[PDB]
Amino acid sequence: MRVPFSWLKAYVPELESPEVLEERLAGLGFETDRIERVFPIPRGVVFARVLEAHPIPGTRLKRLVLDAGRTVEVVSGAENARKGIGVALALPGTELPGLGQKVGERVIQGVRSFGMALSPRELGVGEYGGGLLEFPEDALPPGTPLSEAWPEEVVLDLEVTPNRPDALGLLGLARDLHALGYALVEPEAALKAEALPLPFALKVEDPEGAPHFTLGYAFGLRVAPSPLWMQRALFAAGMRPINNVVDVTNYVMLERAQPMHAFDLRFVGEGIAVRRAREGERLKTLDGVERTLHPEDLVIAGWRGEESFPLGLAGVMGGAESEVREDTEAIALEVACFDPVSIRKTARRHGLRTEASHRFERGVDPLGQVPAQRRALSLLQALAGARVAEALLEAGSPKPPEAIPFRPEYANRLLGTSYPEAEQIAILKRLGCRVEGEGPTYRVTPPSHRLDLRLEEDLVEEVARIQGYETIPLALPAFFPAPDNRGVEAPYRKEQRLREVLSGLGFQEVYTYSFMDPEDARRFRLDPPRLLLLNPLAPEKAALRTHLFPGLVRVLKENLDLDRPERALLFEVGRVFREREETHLAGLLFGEGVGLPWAKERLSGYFLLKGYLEALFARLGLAFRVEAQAFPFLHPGVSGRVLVEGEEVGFLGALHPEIAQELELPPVHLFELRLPLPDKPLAFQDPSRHPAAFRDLAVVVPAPTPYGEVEALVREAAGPYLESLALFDLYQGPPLPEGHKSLAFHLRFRHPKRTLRDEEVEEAVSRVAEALRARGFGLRGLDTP
Amino acid sequence: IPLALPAFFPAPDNRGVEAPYRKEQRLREVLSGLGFQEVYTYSFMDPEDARRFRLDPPRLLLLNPLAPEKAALRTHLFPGLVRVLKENLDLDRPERALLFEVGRVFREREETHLAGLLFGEGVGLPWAKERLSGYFLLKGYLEALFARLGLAFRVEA
Amino acid sequence: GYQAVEGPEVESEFFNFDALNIPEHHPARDMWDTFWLTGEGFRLEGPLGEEVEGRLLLRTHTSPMQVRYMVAHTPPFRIVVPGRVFRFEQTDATHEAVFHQLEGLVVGEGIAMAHLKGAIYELAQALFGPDSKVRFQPVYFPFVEPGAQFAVWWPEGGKWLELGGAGMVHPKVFQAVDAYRERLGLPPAYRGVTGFAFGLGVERLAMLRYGIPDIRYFFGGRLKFLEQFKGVL
Amino acid sequence: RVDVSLPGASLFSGGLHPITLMERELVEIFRALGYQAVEGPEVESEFFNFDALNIPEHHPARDMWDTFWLTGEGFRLEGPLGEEVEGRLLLRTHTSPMQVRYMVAHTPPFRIVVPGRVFRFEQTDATHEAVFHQLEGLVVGEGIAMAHLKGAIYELAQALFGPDSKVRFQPVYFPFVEPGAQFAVWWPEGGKWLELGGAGMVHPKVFQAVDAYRERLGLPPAYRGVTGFAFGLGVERLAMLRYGIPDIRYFFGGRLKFLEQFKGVL
Ligand SMILES: N[C@@H](Cc1cccc(O)c1)C(=O)O
Ligand SMILES: N[C@@H](Cc1cccc(O)c1)C(=O)O
Ligand SMILES: N[C@@H](Cc1cccc(O)c1)C(=O)O
Repeated sequence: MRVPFSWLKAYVPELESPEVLEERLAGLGFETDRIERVFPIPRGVVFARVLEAHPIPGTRLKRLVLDAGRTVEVVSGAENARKGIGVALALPGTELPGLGQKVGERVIQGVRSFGMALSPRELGVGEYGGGLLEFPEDALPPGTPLSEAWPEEVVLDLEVTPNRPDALGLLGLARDLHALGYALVEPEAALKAEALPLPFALKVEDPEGAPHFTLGYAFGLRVAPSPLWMQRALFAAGMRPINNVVDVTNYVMLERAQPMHAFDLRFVGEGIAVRRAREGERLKTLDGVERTLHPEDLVIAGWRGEESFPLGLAGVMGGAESEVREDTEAIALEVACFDPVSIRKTARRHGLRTEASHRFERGVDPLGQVPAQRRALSLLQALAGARVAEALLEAGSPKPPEAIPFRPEYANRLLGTSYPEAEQIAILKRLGCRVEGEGPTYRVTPPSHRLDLRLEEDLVEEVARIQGYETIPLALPAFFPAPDNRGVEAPYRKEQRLREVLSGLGFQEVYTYSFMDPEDARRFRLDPPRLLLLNPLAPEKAALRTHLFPGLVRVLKENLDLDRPERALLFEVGRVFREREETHLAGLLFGEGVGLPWAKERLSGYFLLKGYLEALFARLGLAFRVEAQAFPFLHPGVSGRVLVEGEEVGFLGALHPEIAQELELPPVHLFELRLPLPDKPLAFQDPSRHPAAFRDLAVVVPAPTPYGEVEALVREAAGPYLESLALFDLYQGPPLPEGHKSLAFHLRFRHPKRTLRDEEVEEAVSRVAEALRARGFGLRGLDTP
Repeated sequence: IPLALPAFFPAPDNRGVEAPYRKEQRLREVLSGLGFQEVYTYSFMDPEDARRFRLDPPRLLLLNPLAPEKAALRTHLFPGLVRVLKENLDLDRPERALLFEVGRVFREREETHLAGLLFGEGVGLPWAKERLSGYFLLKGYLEALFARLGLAFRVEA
Repeated sequence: GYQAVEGPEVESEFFNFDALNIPEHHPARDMWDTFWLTGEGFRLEGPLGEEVEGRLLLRTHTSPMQVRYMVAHTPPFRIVVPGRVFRFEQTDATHEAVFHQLEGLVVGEGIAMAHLKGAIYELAQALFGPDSKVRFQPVYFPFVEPGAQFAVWWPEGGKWLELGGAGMVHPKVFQAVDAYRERLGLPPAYRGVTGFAFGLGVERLAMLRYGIPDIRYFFGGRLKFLEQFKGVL
Repeated sequence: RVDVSLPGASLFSGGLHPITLMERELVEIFRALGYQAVEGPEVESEFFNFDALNIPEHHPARDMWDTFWLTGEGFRLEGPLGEEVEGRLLLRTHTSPMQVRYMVAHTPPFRIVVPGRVFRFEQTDATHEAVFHQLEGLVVGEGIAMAHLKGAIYELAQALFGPDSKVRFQPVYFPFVEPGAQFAVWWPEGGKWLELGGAGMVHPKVFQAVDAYRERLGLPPAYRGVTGFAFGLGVERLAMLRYGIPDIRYFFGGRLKFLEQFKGVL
């Protein structure tokens, strides 16, 4: 919200400076995003009187005859270029910022232009470059330098927040400061109003979309250009001046967060009617855009006879036709409080955002309409000659704000401060509030303009910001947390330890986007996403991931293309969506492998990652087996599921060839599972002292039977005094009964209280070689020291 | 006597006071993760070991040791490790092991020491022969531990 | 003394917006550019683990968790909740659609703003040295009053870092909690307590602390990038 | 067939010592209440280990700790500010000494916990050790009180044995504290009080010792108008009744069939 320093200094005369202001606002709650010095006007730029505009035969240019102290001529091709107005004459020589060239006395179409009059863009005061500036013909004495009436200005680009719509008025800001201790100068409505009827009427057909509506009658209007001060203040704040009346409505808008439109009576007819727009009704908004209203678009309409027509879109933009101009002589002035959600939806609806909509979407002073009238009318009387109707057309009667209970002791007890009572009360009063009672608990009723003030709290933050957030001491709480909060972090910790143990062991952590590409459920072969986006960033990011593993495979590819990693062992941990939101852990292998940099023999593939995982678990102290089971995305020959503590929790295996072939990737192993992994308690096993009994044999199994089944078997029956079972050699071929295999198994038995006899082991082994053969498995050897 | 808890802004110089103790743990952990088994050896040394393991004798001794074997204060962490390896091989027959201990060693100054010994068949496939072990195994393990700690690391003879 | 609890990334508009005094068609709603989800066959459980209804979305902040926790537990307590949050925005050098946050909420009898100011201070020291200082400026947030944004001074860089926002919990957020409370058979717990909460963006810090120039990097999953942090601690 | 139930590349699975575990557990517990952790040197100078801690010579108190005396030429033992210090060397009988080193090196208020190896000349059996770790905590600052000691030991009970665990305080003698006492925690599961450690409010003379050794170094007095409490407890005990380890001797036996059983733990 461009905040022109010189302007705001009119309500707050005692301001120290731009900088001190930025400092003061920031404390009040408003952070400035920038400060700018704006009106550098050279000396060559004098104020001139257009004595007579003459057209140039054959051209669309006019030869102006100016009174700039002395009589000079200037060629111009501007639609507003006319006699009777004052211009910004940049004499020959002047260097202008708006044309990066030196202004000279050049010859244009048979007439030599002694300089040139300028547009808001050529002078630099504004972006508009479609016509000269128009000032009162007597603004300054002919010739006097414009600078002498248009000093540079400093403008703070302020930040007003939803909670402070009153702050959308320079005088709203100006009141916040007044509470800081500054002096406030509110302008007065010098009105000479006369008793007489209003040549029109008001009919509010929609009291919901316009809870309070007023109109004021001003006639005798002498539409001309606004005085240099106003054009300046307007220009500085971001708006372009148009003429008396029009400007006076913008100014007051900005001055007090109260949008107001001046409707030329010529088009009002018998009256103004505030009502929803009839389906298809058309309207030519001020922006010269032809629109087609909608039934919900509250409108300002005039009616003649039995005809009802749209005069402008209520609290967003007026009609291009009712718009005040040169020949206007009377108007009907809109000054009302519209309904937030309506204006909101309407604006959105037509893709309009304006000073007016903006303030109505945020809110307006429920009882500000009448006073806003006086301000505006008084101005019109002074700047336009306006005669004014001592009365107004007011529809609606909002209720004053309600009293909020306020205990200073709470102000403090909440802030941790200790400002004395009297100091608190006065702060509120400075801000406008009315304070009743004598304590402890008081009755505070905010001013109508403070929509943010409802609770006691909002009221404590009122003391807070005016005393200074900085005047709030530091402290630290001490208390025994409540029981149920005890242990509350086991889960978050439990995860970290896992990420760490993983980060240690040798896995690189990754961070993939939660988003999925619906087309991937197909590529990577997966049941489609159960959740999607009504507004994705892109089609590729239109769904929510169901598996963590595809993001991994994709990075692998994305890496192989930027840098050529010869290997990689990643892992990611994130939330995956499907039926329920669940935390997932996964990481893919890949690359040459693990071995000697100068040697060939290497370790990699399935078993590398399969070993890595067995480690990670032995480390976590969790049981872990991996039984084969096909998976769409995995390889058929290389694929199985994960079993932590005897319960399935995910899969482990090599990617599927085709998926690789379709992705242009080499064999990429990987796995995925679901956390929180099984939690197993410690059953301390006081180790036996006595020596163990070593044992050996190789079970003869048919090529198909998975190592797992064999093992589980051997173990299952390997007596209760077994210590270790371990496969050291896996052979198959001659002379074995072809199509089979023998598994070298290292065993050890150990009794805790005493040593074991050969009879206890020789008999305890026959138990496992019997159930082994009773299953269909043989025996290569047995008992080998 | 009621229960309570204090609340106060610690004094500045106390700030950061734990970097060191933490720094060690992360290291013990990163090590415990990577694949090393932690050990706890007695601070005491056997004067006769400076001879056996070939080391300049102990700079500190005890006017009242528990035993002659525990009469000095260790100068190196590594002998306790080698000894456990032996002590293990005799009770249970570990076919391999990758230990590591971290403790205070005495000599000239008291200093914190990190060390661990390799040993065993190695790292490979339980049913296959091709294996990895010896010097380079432990030499690799260490390069990891460092790449992980983000520290340069070379080993000149 | 703050314990750490996580929340679910897919939230129900009730927690993410209504429990946090952020109504609909409200200007506040505009501070967060929401991501709306649509899916049949999705169970989203609440505090006590029951089934809950609401218009699904990806959380725009972590605050919601501040409500889930309070119905599931009773004061006093201190918690910090880290997590992934989403916003419909255009991803550039210093902006992201997916980025983590950290919320902290301390509630209990007698709590005060002084204590909020104290904890943010302790975070400054712990993070930027004894020569680092904190600054508090009043700002608007529907879930807190008084509320504000806070900046830390980073002596080395010699410039204030707008870190996050915070304030004292809004009376209505407790009402929402106690309300949703009775509706579950649980008795009111936050009638006579006070609390403050703050929330701050990770990626920002992590950036001016590991000297990472482009925020986009975090998710780019590039190795020549993630490796550069292997050491860090 | 391309089996998958088959064993993988036997990579080494790390682990951690029962004590590192039980020590960390304890550290984190106290870190959460604001205590920072600092270590001390195992070889101490009788000044810190005994005289700074108001334990004079040929004093009955000296008997509570059965000291290990060292003898060696060519040994530099640095103190607080890192300077050279003289005294009759010994292996610390507790961790308290560090409570003095810290206070001269820093200024109140502060909270610290110091874990560490301590030695005692005793006979090593099932529930006794010559080498065993301890944990000291010391919180000093204006206004500190015994209530706060009682509070912190409570918070340790909860954090360690559940909401149904309670603490007990009995008056006992310690030269470095007055009032002083031993404290026991109730272990609901085991259903019996565990004499955990000792503690009390720091002795006026321990501050005097600190401030004295302070000026002697050019540093100004810091503990003239503060108060503080400190406690110290034995690890191995806990770790034992918490991991169900029957014989204390195990911790140092360096046996693998033993240390491995804790690889999981957290
Ligand atoms: N768009 C109008 C301002 C306005 C304000 C309120 C209601 C309206 O219909 C119009 C203008 O151009 O001044
Ligand atoms: N939820 C806010 C940050 C915030 C502010 C105040 C208190 C909080 O708990 C959190 C945001 O994301 O912008
Ligand atoms: N140093 C005592 C334990 C103790 C008692 C009181 C306070 C402390 O800081 C320590 C011992 O080892 O017996």
